[PDB]
Amino acid sequence: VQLVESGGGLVQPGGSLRLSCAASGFNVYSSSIHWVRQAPGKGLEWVASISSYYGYTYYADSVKGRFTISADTSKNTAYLQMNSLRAEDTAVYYCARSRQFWYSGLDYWGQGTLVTVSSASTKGPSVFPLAPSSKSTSGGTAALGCLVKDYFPEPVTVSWNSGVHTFPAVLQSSGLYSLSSVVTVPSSSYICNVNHKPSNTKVDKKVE
Amino acid sequence: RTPPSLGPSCTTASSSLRKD
Amino acid sequence: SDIQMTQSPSSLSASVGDRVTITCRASQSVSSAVAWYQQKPGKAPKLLIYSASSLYSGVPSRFSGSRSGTDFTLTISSLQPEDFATYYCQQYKYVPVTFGQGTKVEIKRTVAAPSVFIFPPSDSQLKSGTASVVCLLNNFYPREAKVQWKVDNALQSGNSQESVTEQDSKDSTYSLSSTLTLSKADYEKHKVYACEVTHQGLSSPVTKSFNR
Amino acid sequence: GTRVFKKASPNGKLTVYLGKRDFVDHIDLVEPVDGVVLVDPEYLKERRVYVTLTCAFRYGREDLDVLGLTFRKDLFVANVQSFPPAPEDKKPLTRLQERLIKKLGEHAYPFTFEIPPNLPCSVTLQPGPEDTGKACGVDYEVKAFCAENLEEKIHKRNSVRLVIRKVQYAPERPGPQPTAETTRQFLMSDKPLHLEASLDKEIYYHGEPISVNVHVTNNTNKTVKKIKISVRQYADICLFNTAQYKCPVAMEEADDTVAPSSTFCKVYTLTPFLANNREKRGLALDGKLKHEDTNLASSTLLREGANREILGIIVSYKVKVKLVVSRGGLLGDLASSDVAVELPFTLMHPKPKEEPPPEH
Repeated sequence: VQLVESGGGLVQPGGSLRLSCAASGFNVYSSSIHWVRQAPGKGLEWVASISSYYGYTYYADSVKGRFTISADTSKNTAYLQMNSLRAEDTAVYYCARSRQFWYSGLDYWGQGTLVTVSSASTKGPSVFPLAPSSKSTSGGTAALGCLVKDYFPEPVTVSWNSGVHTFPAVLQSSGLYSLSSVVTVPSSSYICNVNHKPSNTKVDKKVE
Repeated sequence: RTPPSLGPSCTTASSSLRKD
Repeated sequence: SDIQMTQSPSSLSASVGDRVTITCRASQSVSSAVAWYQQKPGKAPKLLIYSASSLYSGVPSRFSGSRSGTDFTLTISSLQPEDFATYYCQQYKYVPVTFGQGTKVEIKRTVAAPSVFIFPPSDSQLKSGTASVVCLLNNFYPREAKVQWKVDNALQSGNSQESVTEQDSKDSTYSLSSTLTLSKADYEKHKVYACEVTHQGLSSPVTKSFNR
Repeated sequence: GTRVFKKASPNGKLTVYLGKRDFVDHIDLVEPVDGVVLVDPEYLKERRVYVTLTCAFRYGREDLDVLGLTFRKDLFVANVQSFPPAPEDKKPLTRLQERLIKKLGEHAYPFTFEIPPNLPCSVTLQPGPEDTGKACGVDYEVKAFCAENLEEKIHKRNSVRLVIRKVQYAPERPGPQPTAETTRQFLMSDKPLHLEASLDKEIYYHGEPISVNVHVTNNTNKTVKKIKISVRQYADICLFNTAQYKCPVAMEEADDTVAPSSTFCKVYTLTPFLANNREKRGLALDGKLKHEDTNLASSTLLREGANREILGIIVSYKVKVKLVVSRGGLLGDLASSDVAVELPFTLMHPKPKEEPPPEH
């Protein structure tokens, strides 16, 4: 009644990541297990297919010689070995159930895991306000906010401790994730915190 | 003692039919 | 060569209640064996329709699709909230299974006005040595718009960088932003800095600004 | 459901269209095989076109040194004398048969095939990588001929033949739960050895864990050295004379010891599948169409009558729980003391919602 993906992260463009999809709630011999590399809005792209009952593996052509699909069926799990990972394979990888008898579209996908591959280490953001003025207040309401710029891994959870529109990040000239976030409160009267998971830093700025 | 077989002979197809 | 699974509409807005139609054509004869999936962003696909006729168990009965031959249609009759998601056309008769470009649907609201403001670059940014000056269009409809930038009545050269939210949950309204990233070396070699908006709701462009 | 199957002869004179390729056999009635054949009498060279569904045993010889020289022995074959209407045989077409003429006109003639109940189901025997031609076992074929009389020959391009399956699916009502038990008494004492066996359910689907609950109550002065446990495909083939094999497909010789005057409960789980039983040439797979990868042949469902010594390939399954009992004492290794119980279950595919069967 379940499906997960553990692992996945930031890796140099030469090496290896390998992913553990620790399924639960059914038989590994009546399903076929697939990997889908949709990535960040580029599209939807299939990676892998293992059929344990028959013991066959099918591979999307772009990951032939450096991607490995396995499954150790005792633990009901399944694996993706990624050696020689480029920056295009950078993705959010996906695990996908099937009916072995017979294949009738991909039953159950999983929470997913952010793979990330670019030539730049982890960084934490520096958090600087967007402090309102006469130029950010309209009809009673005013706009406080918090730019969050120049951090590498998969993005962050904002913590202001409605009208709180937070933006999917952008990759800057240096390839560091930068993203903005505002609020609209009334012109009388508030502080923002951003908590990067891969940084062990929780910067709580205050908008003035 | 009966006819044998030396084949694999065509590709089978499917057309469309009247919805009813 | 691989199959493509191109859907006829790329994105579209239309009205909560009516009938929606996505054609998808395969680069060759995948008899039947087409599949459709919706995905609200931040989650992963629920499955909707297998074999191109049969709809998944657990699906809105307002769903089904068909094949005109090589052309494969998907259709919803009287939609609802939380159906505001992109819809994915999949072929699985051959290896590799192909997917669909995507098809974005949005709840179609009436043209809200994009509430445009502007923000100087923060104090701590100027101590860094580079400036990110944030514009913020907010709570509007529809998607398309254009923020043109200026440094003393001359337009930007790509230093600007857009970033939007999706359909607001209970609002069906958008929100936009555009960071103009410029060196503090160049932040101060000028005075004028302008955010030039042009929307449906704004016939003549409104342009806010700041000199700090 | 708006599509039909069609393959035509080499020279395109004779085209055949069929509803389905899978014609399912509930023990009582087999779904009629209904279809049409179109003729292009611009090329109606011959003066008669028949049709025949054939039930046949496809075997390659043990001694046949020819790669792919397979022969077929006919178990059941019938004819509809369809092109053109022979006197008197006036019949009502089907829902299917209708929409096909409406689509194609009376250029196309019908046939209907009411399969009989006491027939094999399409079953195919696993090949070795040695064998190369058409898969061996029970296959079916609608063929489409053109020949002036029935006692006339058929030209290798003046013809099309399609392969159908007659198949079965798991019954809705779950059988009663399988338990068999037994008890052996040896010379050395009257205190007995007892073995009880239970499956969790009577019907299992391809790829599903079978869970066997063991209960060895040993009251002997003999020890249970190990406990083989096995899932075995019984085959009952009938071509010229009745054959039989019981090859194992799933196994676990876990080495649990029940020492004397000890109880024991263990629940060994175990899954059949075709990955590890590919070496076992001649094992029965389900019905192959051209050469795809089938499943472990599903259980054959006989009538409550169990009419005859039935043709073809009657499959069943049975879990075995053998205890390996230490010998020795008065007769030494001379007399075998093992103890086993066999449990039979059903392994087929469930009923499909509506939809029937690279990357599948």
